[PDB]
Amino acid sequence: NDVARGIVKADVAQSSYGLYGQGQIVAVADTGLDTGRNDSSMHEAFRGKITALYALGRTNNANDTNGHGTHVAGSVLGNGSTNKGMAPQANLVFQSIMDSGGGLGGLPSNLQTLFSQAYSAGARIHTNSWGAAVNGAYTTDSRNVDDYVRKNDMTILFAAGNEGPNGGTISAPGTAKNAITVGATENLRPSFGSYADNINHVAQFSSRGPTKDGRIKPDVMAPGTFILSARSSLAPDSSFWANHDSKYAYMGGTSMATPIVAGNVAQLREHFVKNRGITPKPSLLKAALIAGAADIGLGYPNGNQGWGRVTLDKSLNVAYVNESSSLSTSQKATYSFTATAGKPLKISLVWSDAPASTTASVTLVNDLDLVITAPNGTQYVGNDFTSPYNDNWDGRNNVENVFINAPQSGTYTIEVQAYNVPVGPQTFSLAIVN
Ligand SMILES: [Ca+2]
Ligand SMILES: [Ca+2]
Ligand SMILES: [Ca+2]
Repeated sequence: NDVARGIVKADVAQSSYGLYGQGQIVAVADTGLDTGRNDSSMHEAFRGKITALYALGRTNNANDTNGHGTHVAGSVLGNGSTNKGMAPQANLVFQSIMDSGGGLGGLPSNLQTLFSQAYSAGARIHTNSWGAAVNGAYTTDSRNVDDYVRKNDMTILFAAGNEGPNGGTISAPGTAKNAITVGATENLRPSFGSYADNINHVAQFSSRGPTKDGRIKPDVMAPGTFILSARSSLAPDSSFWANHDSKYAYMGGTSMATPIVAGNVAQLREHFVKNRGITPKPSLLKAALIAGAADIGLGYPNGNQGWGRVTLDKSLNVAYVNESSSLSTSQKATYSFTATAGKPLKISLVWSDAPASTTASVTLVNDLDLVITAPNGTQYVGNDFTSPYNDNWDGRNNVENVFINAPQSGTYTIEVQAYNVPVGPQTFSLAIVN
């Protein structure tokens, strides 16, 4: 956590912006949380900051004999004396879904019930380091995720899966269009070896896009190898990559990368709410993270890294549109942005799409297109990274990007065009870094 904090610039968000996630509530659905009691017996990283602790997988027992869920929550918001999570003043809703058999039987049949329970407890961010290795398929779970986000103010995050490095290995519900799906890059702890020596390396095991219908997943990356975080007092050494002390230890996976981003979302959401006067929609939080993310060096578009590694301080200050307009087929929204040639210009369009059928060969329902015009007339189409940048249109993703490394100082025109919106109208968010 301490090293990941610096990589994703949560350190700047905390030190220069005051953002520790105070006021925000993150829900974590995972194995269990240390002793499983919300009292003084609880691990120092969470004691006193738990909104609710629910036992779903094993009635009357939310403890963590595995260690996975405790480490994960610790990365989101742990507030121990050491190895803090990214949003150490956020409060925790924890839903224990591990069953007696070691599986995830506490999940309800309808995932919407899971998210609703968390919502009623006050959580507005819901993070899930779990999934099924269905090679990019959009399942019932994926559908329910999408349905829920379109209808409710919940930002939902899912791990990409650990089946890399082959392409098309994204887990469900990580295949959901409306979730923030997170892959793992390496932490920088090179004394531990090749799995933690280059922050611009995708971790070998991180699942890789595209999804089954060709979409870019994961959406973003964060350090996920040799992550030092809260160690459940009931978990054995075998659960860890390495020991540290009796209260913290190392783990590695997309399960570790996802909560780092979840805590960053809590920091980001706090910023909008406290400092920017608005409650940002899940689609804006997602757009802001994408626009601020760093190309780890593979270029775009790319299912190994998605849109890149979270860089939180750039996301904080984006120029935005927060679902303030909705569009029907053939309509368009127009904005203008004065750019500065000194630094790159990144514009990202995200929408919380209507949920797909599990039998559709194409999951996108409503298709919006991003069209950018530079001061001198040059036009760019969302996700077209090959020159000429206006001849390849995107009909698959509900994230579209125009990224210009050496922008012209001057006013850029931004169009959001409704190409085909059968379940309309469709709103959207925009985030602009420059
Ligand atoms: Ca490496
Ligand atoms: Ca499009
Ligand atoms: Ca092109």
